[PDB]
Amino acid sequence: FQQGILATPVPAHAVHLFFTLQSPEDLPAALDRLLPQVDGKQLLLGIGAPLAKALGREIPGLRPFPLLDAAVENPSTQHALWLWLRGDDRGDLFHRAQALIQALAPAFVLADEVDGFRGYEDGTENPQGDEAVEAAIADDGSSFAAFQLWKHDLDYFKSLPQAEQDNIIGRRLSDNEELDDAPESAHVKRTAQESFEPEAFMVRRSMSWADGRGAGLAFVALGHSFDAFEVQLRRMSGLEDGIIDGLYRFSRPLTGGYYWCPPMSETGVDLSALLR
Amino acid sequence: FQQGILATPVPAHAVHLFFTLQSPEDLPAALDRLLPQVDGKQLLLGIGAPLAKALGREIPGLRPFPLLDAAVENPSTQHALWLWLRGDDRGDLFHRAQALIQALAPAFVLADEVDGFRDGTENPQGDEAVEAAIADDGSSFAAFQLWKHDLDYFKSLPQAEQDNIIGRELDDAPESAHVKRTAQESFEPEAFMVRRSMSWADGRGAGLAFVALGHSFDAFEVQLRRMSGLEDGIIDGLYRFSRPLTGGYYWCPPMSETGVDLSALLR
Ligand code: HEM
Ligand code: HEM
Ligand SMILES: [Cl-]
Ligand SMILES: [Cl-]
Ligand SMILES: [Cl-]
Ligand SMILES: [Cl-]
Repeated sequence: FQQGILATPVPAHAVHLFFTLQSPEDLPAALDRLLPQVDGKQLLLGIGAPLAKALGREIPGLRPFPLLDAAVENPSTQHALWLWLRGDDRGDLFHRAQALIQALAPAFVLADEVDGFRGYEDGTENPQGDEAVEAAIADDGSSFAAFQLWKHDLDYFKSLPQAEQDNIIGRRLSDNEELDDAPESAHVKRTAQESFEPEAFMVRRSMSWADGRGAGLAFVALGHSFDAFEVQLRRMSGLEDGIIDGLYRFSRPLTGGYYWCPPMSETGVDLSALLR
Repeated sequence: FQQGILATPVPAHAVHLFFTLQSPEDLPAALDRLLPQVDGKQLLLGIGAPLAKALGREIPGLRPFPLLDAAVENPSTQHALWLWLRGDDRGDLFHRAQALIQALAPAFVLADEVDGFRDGTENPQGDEAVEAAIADDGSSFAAFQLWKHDLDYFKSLPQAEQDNIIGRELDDAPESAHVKRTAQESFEPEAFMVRRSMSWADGRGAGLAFVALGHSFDAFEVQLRRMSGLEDGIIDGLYRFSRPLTGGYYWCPPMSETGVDLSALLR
């Protein structure tokens, strides 16, 4: 598998690029320039349902980000291709991004970009070691990543008394202690990975972001399938018991996408499932 | 029905506001501040599926913007409430917009805003426009898409390729031509709709704010599915230089003698 999915420590910066396929005839030259550069460590690759649909190929486990008909909003903004750049120098990532964007034209056009950088403790409780591989990597070495750009209203959240803030997350801000008497709407009670009848463990690799769209969390959930993320999101959205996650009171996702992260061979990224 | 849906000529400016429901507990007071101001002419109202879901009510004909699993991208960014301001003075519309945004606060947060400014020979007119866009109860069902075009790429193609993408009329144009994909008479239940689109330009780019109003969503949806290649594998040429950034379905409620009629939703 692409080692960057689980490899730690996470670099301080990331650039997420999302592309729309606008000229399918030019796709081979774009892939010829892109794929030798995908090492699964500083450059990771994800494939969206539209690209598989455009090639008449059905990738097992790959589907668009779903449509949840709920009382909260989880938009589906599925794109064809996802590039995940990782590094410690922000300026170097931007120049690498620009070269990759131009390398993918005219086949692809840039549809979205998120610049991630590394007040609760998001991303703990992630599976570790062999359990992280089991949770995030399918048998063939593929992974299935859900991406949501969440926008926060910290003015409203920090205006609440600390007791209500902790009731929304489900843990104390002072020492990150779990609250057993927290309401069922508390976030960690909605996403309790052990609380789903088929356990819903996933590996989260989120980053902070801030641009003209606001500020918040670039949420990334990697699993051996999309099922873990989707059952969790459906419960958060009130589709299981009518109880909505408290997160939606001060935060909302602006984007939503499903991407198949192909396996690595010993010599590079393996797209044989998609290409002949 | 809300008369602004069909009244023509279209004023030079429109402000589309879209809201997300973040505090349902504050919804009754927010609606009490909004509804007396909705006249269906200079301020029109649309209701999204999330708002009905939050109230536990099923509005007949109302559903979220669909998820099209196609080789082109039509995102679903469904919001709870849509305000459609119409007028000739841009500054007056923005001043009204701010007042409405603040009136809906606590309950709603602003999720999206589109500043619209102004062939249509096949758009329904007169009684045919009423028939196409207005349901029996006076409701309408509006599909909204914020399309972003790359006219630099479109005008770089030879003029013949430009004309084959739109279809103009060109009888020998390929089936992928836009006017051949959207021929309202070419759908087995004819797919006539009333279009009320406007141009836009902001930090997201520039293009067309597409608005399709029908007595149900069926006309828009079968057309979009054909445009996306889901009907016969042939994709509309529009997608070669343009793509929608947003997507939403909204139920435009009827008007009573005294104002907008939300009894189906609030009872
Ligand atoms: C604005 C977006 C989000 C923020 C700020 C956020 C923040 C947090 C925080 C503070 C915790 C508690 C500490 C931890 O275990 O990480 C947590 C836990 C968790 N979150 Fe989120 N989260 C967000 C969205 C999501 C979403 C959309 C999912 C969907 C699957 C998710 C899944 C989880 C899981 C699985 C846990 C661990 C639960 C367990 O203990 O088993 N998070 N998150
Ligand atoms: C970037 C977005 C769009 C642009 C720039 C655009 C432009 C055009 C143009 C140039 C025409 C030919 C002249 C005319 O009859 O109006 C046309 C026709 C038409 N388009 Fe679009 N269009 C867009 C999106 C859509 C969408 C999304 C739909 C339906 C879901 C649609 C439905 C129609 C219909 C019904 C006609 C009537 C003429 C015919 O089909 O023969 N348009 N449009
Ligand atoms: Cl290819
Ligand atoms: Cl091996
Ligand atoms: Cl574009
Ligand atoms: Cl064709």
